[PDB]
Amino acid sequence: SSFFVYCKGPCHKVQPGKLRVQCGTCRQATLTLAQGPSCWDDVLIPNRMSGECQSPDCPGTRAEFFFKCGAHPTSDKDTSVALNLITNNSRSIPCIACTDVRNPVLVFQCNHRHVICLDCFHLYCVTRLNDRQFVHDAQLGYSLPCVAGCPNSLIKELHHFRILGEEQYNRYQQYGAEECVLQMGGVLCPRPGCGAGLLPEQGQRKVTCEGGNGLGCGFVFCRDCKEAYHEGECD
Amino acid sequence: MQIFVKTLTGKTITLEVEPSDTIENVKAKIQDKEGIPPDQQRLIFAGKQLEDGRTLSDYNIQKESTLHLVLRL
Amino acid sequence: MQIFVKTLTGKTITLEVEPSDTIENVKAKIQDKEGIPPDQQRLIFAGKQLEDGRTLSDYNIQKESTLHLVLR
Ligand SMILES: CC(=O)N1Cc2c(-c3ccc(C(=O)N4CCCc5ccccc54)cc3)cnn2C[C@@H]1Cc1ccccc1
Ligand SMILES: [Zn+2]
Ligand SMILES: [Zn+2]
Ligand SMILES: [Zn+2]
Ligand SMILES: [Zn+2]
Ligand SMILES: [Zn+2]
Ligand SMILES: [Zn+2]
Repeated sequence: SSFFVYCKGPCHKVQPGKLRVQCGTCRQATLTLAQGPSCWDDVLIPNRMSGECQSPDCPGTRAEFFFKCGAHPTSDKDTSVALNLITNNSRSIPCIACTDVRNPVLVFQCNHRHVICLDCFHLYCVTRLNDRQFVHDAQLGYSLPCVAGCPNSLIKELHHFRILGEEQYNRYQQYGAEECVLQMGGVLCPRPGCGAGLLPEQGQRKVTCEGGNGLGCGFVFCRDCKEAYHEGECD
Repeated sequence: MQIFVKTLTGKTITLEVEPSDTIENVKAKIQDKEGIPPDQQRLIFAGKQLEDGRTLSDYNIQKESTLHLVLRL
Repeated sequence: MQIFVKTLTGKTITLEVEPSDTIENVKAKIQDKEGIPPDQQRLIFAGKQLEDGRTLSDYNIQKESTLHLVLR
């Protein structure tokens, strides 16, 4: 087929990819596959497929798949993440945003399977991230739904957000860790410059940002009002 | 391969790992460098908590990608 | 172009091939470097045992990728 991966190495962009397989036990490329994979789950979920490792004293049976960038030679362990939502525009569907017919495209897992070109998908993610309009799901992570507002369309493989570029991608990881602790029931240290993620006990109103040296800033504050701990109420 | 564990405060740790390493191994590797009991460690990647039993490859963590660390009491 | 063949012992050899080379050529080129009669040569690429009649391109073998060799 035609796979797509994010090559953080030389290309620093989305590129067509190679599908490769190693033995699940000896982590070597000697496993013969019984039949080719026929769907994404075959290569994404582990031990979805079985084969025979040809290493003399290895009984490996489990297929472990991985992808490489296809745009240049790669060393066999310089992997890239498959962006499984990205595909060639075989049916030539216009972008739901710029209405231009382009290739390749990202196809959301919403019921309509809406299509967006990578440039527009880039603009979607950046503005939604500046606005702090990414969505956190406790099972899935910090993600985004189909741009058209469809339900149950949260992108599952979060490496799609590599399209943000390196700086925006790192900010995305940070915001998402911030929203994670908050979802965990924690609080963000209000001391400007510290910003630790704190996990105080539930009842505790007196939170102390003290993980140690370089870990916490020492501040003691009030969950409800976010000032240094007072014993009265938040005016 | 190398990976980084970052706190939200900015402290950066650098670890040698294999993609098959489980999150529990990672947390041990952290306590070797920092003295933080693994029990107190919460690891986040792309806003998802990492489960102690699953592997770095389970989350498709790439070489030189960054995990976030948060501490529990 | 060059391609790599990794042996079971781990030592990685380097062959000069052309994409039209058949798998026969490759096995001859391997015994030239390391002396293993093709009869004992089994080549694996992408989870497929490599067939004598086909050519490197037939299998999408690209420049500077790797074949693994297993004996009979
Ligand atoms: C190691 C491995 O698996 N392969 C297969 C494969 C594909 C591939 C792509 C799509 C398809 C496909 O038909 N589908 C169905 C529709 C979309 C889809 C999505 C994910 C996976 C498969 C599919 C099948 C296969 C592209 N290169 N190589 C390299 C390697 C060759 C091979 C080794 C051993 C045995 C059979 C084949
Ligand atoms: Zn590349
Ligand atoms: Zn094996
Ligand atoms: Zn567009
Ligand atoms: Zn949609
Ligand atoms: Zn603090
Ligand atoms: Zn207060």
